[PDB]
Amino acid sequence: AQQQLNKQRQDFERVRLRPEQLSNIIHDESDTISFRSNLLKNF
Amino acid sequence: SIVRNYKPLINRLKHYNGYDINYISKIG
Repeated sequence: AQQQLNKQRQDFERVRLRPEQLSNIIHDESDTISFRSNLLKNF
Repeated sequence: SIVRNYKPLINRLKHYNGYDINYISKIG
């Protein structure tokens, strides 16, 4: 019964390695940097 | 008698470099 261990590993890893999205993922600067607004300001 | 005075032209800047870049930047 090595398939049961594999199913358990799959269930664990699907929860562990799942990526966050449209949520607490909050980014720093250098991610939310608008190039257009800086170009306009410098113009 | 009254004097007729010509006063020279003082203007504020209309465009930035021949264009207004706010509207251009919106559309772009």
